[PDB]
Amino acid sequence: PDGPCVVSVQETEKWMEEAMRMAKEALENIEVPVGCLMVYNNEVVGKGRNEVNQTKNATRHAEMVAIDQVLDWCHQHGQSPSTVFEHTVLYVTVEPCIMCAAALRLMKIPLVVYGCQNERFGGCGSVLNIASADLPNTGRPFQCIPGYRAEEAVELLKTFYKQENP
Amino acid sequence: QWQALPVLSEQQSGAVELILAYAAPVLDKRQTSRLLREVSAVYPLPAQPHLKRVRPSRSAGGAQSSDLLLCLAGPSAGPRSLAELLPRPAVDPRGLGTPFLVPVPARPPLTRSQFEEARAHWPTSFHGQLFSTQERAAMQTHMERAVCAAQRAAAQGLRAVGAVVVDPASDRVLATGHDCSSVASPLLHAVMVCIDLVAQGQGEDSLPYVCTGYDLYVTREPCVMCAMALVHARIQRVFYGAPSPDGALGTLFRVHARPDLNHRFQVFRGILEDQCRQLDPDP
Ligand SMILES: [Zn+2]
Ligand SMILES: [Zn+2]
Repeated sequence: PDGPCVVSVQETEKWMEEAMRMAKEALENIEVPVGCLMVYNNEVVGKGRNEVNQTKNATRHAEMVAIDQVLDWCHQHGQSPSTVFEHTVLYVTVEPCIMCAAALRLMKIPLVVYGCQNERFGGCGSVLNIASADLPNTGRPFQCIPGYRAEEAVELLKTFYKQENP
Repeated sequence: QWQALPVLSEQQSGAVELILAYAAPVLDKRQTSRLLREVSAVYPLPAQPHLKRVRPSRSAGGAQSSDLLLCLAGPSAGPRSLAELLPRPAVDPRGLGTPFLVPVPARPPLTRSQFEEARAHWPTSFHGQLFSTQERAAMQTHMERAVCAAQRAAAQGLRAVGAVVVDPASDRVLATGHDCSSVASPLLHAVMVCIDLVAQGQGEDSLPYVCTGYDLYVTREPCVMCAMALVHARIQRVFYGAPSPDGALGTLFRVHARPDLNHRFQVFRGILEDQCRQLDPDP
């Protein structure tokens, strides 16, 4: 078993309650309400919410922001990215899209805790299962812990699309 | 001397679809050699080279006639006379009868299972050409530009993968980029770099779907991360040289041709392929 994964998994309630707070942050900022944390050894290493409309760029999903924050946190502390990502647990409101699933594979993340399903674009099962897929040249497959506080997380999407065009 | 071959949906790739065409019977079978010359010159049917142009008939009894494949049918497929369809004196039509409509298969059959299925509506051969020959030079100098960029990358010690983003309205190069993946920054594939270039070059009021309308030329086929990015960004067309082993626009996925994503776009493969075969693959 990974040592920094089991330690990070323990305060899962704590990391989600902040992951949710970040989705409420993105909601009231007219963003798709997804927020995530990346925990390396019971310490937040990158955070991130959806920044799509803000940057006028659509690749800036929450998960892709955080990956950049953790590559920074690697660079300031001069640690190689391989030895940090491979022991990092990602906490995200919503099953990662088909794109972010591929990034996490390439970063060799090992584990993801998500809330509610992702019917529109989900790459963890819903549309394609990129996470467990056999992609020999696209990083390392990773496993998922679905469902954590999904009801709260989905009532955030429902109240984003009946609000985008009534 | 390269061809650009569309990559179509999982479903749409294995079916035989038909289009309406006008044929006409040959009554004077000795004008056949002649009428073939005179007609397939006016209407050469470039989009459809798989279609033998004379269909033999047999009568229960053994009466051998033929019908000549004339031309494609207009959007209002009513009956059309010989004079309407065959201009003179390009075509001395004598020897032909009144023209009828006939379903003929729209695309060259790829498997033998489609071939026997197409043949049943109109004869066809086994074992097309899509663009103008000035647009074929448009894509020429753009793929070249992406190979020129790909090689720059390998020379420095980077994934030999290059990409340009062209606005087809003006054939203006909007972004040139190659893979920039480093140990500190592993997600800078050529395609991801080109998007972030595009996005920073746009005014205050701009949609976040930063690729709408634009073309993309990549040396080899995008990975999953890249391909989906082009979906979220709403690219219009994508031309690549050779496939990639984990490619998401042909090889292991076709994310451009799905109902489930909010967006769908054309993918062509083979542009300047012989060059790109030796470039590196995404990722
Ligand atoms: Zn995503
Ligand atoms: Zn890629």
